[PDB]
Amino acid sequence: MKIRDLLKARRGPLFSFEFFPPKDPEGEEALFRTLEELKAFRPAFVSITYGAMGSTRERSVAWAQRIQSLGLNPLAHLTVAGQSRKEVAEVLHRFVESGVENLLALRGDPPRGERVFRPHPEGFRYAAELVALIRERYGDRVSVGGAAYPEGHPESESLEADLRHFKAKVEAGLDFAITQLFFNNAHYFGFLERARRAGIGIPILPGIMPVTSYRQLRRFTEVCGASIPGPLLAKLERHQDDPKAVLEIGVEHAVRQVAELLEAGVEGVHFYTLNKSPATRMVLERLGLRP
Amino acid sequence: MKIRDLLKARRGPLFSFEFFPPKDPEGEEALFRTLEELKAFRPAFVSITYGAMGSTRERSVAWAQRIQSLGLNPLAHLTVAGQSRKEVAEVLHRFVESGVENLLALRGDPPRGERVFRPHPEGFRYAAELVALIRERYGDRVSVGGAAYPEGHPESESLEADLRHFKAKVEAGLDFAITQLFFNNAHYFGFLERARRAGIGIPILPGIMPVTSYRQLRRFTEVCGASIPGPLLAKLERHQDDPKAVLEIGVEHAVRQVAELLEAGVEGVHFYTLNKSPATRMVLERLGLRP
Ligand SMILES: Cc1cc2nc3c(=O)[nH]c(=O)nc-3n(C[C@H](O)[C@H](O)[C@H](O)COP(=O)(O)OP(=O)(O)OC[C@H]3O[C@@H](n4cnc5c(N)ncnc54)[C@H](O)[C@@H]3O)c2cc1C
Ligand SMILES: Cc1cc2nc3c(=O)[nH]c(=O)nc-3n(C[C@H](O)[C@H](O)[C@H](O)COP(=O)(O)OP(=O)(O)OC[C@H]3O[C@@H](n4cnc5c(N)ncnc54)[C@H](O)[C@@H]3O)c2cc1C
Ligand SMILES: Nc1nc2c(c(=O)[nH]1)N(C=O)[C@@H](CNc1ccc(C(=O)N[C@@H](CCC(=O)O)C(=O)O)cc1)CN2
Ligand SMILES: Nc1nc2c(c(=O)[nH]1)N(C=O)[C@@H](CNc1ccc(C(=O)N[C@@H](CCC(=O)O)C(=O)O)cc1)CN2
Ligand SMILES: [Cl-]
Ligand SMILES: [Cl-]
Ligand SMILES: [Cl-]
Repeated sequence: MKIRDLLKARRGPLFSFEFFPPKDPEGEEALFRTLEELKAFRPAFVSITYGAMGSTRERSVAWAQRIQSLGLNPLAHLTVAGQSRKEVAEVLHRFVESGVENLLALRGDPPRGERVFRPHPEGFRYAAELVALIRERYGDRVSVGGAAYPEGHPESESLEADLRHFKAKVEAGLDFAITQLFFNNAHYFGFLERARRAGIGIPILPGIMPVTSYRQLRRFTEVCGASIPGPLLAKLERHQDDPKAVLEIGVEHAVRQVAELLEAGVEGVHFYTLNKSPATRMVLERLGLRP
Repeated sequence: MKIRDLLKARRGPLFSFEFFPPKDPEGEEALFRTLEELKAFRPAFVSITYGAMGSTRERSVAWAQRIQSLGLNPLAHLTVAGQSRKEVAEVLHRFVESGVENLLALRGDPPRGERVFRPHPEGFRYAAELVALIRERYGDRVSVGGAAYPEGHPESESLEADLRHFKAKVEAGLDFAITQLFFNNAHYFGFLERARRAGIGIPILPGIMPVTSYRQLRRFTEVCGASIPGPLLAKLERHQDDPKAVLEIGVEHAVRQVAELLEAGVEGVHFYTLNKSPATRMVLERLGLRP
């Protein structure tokens, strides 16, 4: 089913799960066994992150197919970095021809943690251009989401400019958005309020990634642009050499985050799930949301 | 200044304060000494609650004039209960001719000790009818707000019906709304999300009243329609006969609420302040907003 339809129809919050390209063949098989086990949670949709510069272009199409053949609903991530417009359109075509009904249109990061993005010579610069391409070619026959940033893209000059750019991307033809991970719910609620004042009505699903390793904080702050609230940071610093303690801290924090989001009427939660980590399923189990 | 203009031009949250009709002449002078002291805080606007059934209709106009003469910006509350349309229109005209630029258009509750609202036979039935009068008769000469109910008016059939009627009130000509008091921030955030999905973009300011006595809970739940979160209700139940402890519980609860609302970038906070209670001042001190 199209995500826009799942959202309109829901009997309760939609839970979705995003995984990562596996590192080796054993890991790939283990990921697909995990997806099979994940039916226990009745996921609204599942995805695997797309390699930013197109490194996974063939594998990603085959993964979308394999997800569908397990009876799960794939959200196909697609980026524009490192790829020509023709190359992007070819991958898009292969997803849709495969029966994919749901696309997440993304830019991609610049490589190796560089601050400044440079498009491929015959490529796109902005996710909005890929949203518009999808609509030009497929109209409403697919559902299209994009990324939202409650705390702003790191490269944006202000939250106000970042919101204007989000509105422009919505206007290119998004049906929904999924946020960047965050640890401070107030920043998600603040972004929703800015969106409301700007006349944005589409569903905006919070993205949650429980902290599972202390080493993650550098990526979360430097790449993702997420802030770590005082109390959480202090607990992680105090236990930074104890991986078991860190996991429990991250799960407990995410449980409290998700409980408040649900009480605040979110349409769903999108869980960023490291392939070998049980943390996101632990969060749903602790909230009593395992069917 | 018109509240619509203050909101558009704001550089940080607007803080507003609502007091109550004084009970005797010394209480009246004491209230105006409190308002004089409040000037240093630079509130965006201040108000005194309009008495049930028109009981303060002349005093309220004089009080709005006295607020102006202190250099403060009055918000004039005006209800329709227990008064003819012509009477309401007369008080409205007195406010406008006093130089009041800001009106809060309200229905009013049924009279003390009655549970059913019945309009005056030649009066208005809904706040939206007053909003419409103001727009027809004064247009942009005034800025008009209305009440919003994150947890629904008690007498509404459902939250969906409540929101539809809120939307109709907005459409009649609101520039902003101020919420009913609440104790669970998630219900405020949830209301904003429902409003966003219904295409309501006007500023909606949270109303906060710290719990100062156990006896208040009856009014808060039965008349105001607010829910009391379990942990708060537990603490209060245990300390009913310790007023000092109840004040501390209420103040701390309100501090934590407001800290999160401010982190969520609300356009302002509206404090319901009993004239002789230090609770609001204590909240502002604990937040670092007042010395
Ligand atoms: C839910 C989710 C899933 C993701 N999945 C993947 C994935 O599978 N693969 C991957 O590589 N990455 C993925 N990402 C990461 C994403 O690619 C990066 O965060 C990237 O740096 C920005 O992508 P974007 O689509 O948000 O960019 P865009 O929306 O294109 O924005 C890029 C920058 O340009 C600015 N901008 C936009 N419009 C204008 C304008 N009109 N004028 C000026 N500036 C403008 C924006 O504010 C922003 O600073 C994901 C992110 C999220 C939140
Ligand atoms: C910020 C704030 C300040 C206040 N100040 C005062 C004050 O100074 N003095 C005072 O007496 N009271 C005051 N009140 C209280 C208010 O008068 C009561 O809560 C009252 O019961 C409802 O007033 P309202 O304006 O919200 O009613 P309305 O908006 O008129 O709604 C009344 C009921 O009718 C329903 N409804 C609305 N339109 C329609 C329609 N077209 N058809 C059918 N049903 C409809 C609503 O859903 C609701 O159930 C204040 C409340 C707030 C939140
Ligand atoms: N800017 C941006 N935001 C994004 C993404 C991204 O790539 N870039 N993601 C998707 O595109 C998601 C986040 N992706 C993540 C990928 C890895 C780790 C992580 O914990 N990595 C470990 C190292 C793991 C390893 O080497 O095996 C770490 O940083 O310690 C965290 C988040 C959502 N938002
Ligand atoms: N429905 C409704 N909502 C409303 C109002 C109202 O009158 N009715 N208010 C504005 O119109 C504000 C709340 N007004 C309040 C008025 C008094 C007390 C209170 O504490 N009263 C004491 C009695 C004190 C006494 O007898 O002097 C109590 O209930 O214990 C609380 C809130 C905001 N919302
Ligand atoms: Cl964006
Ligand atoms: Cl006139
Ligand atoms: Cl209403």
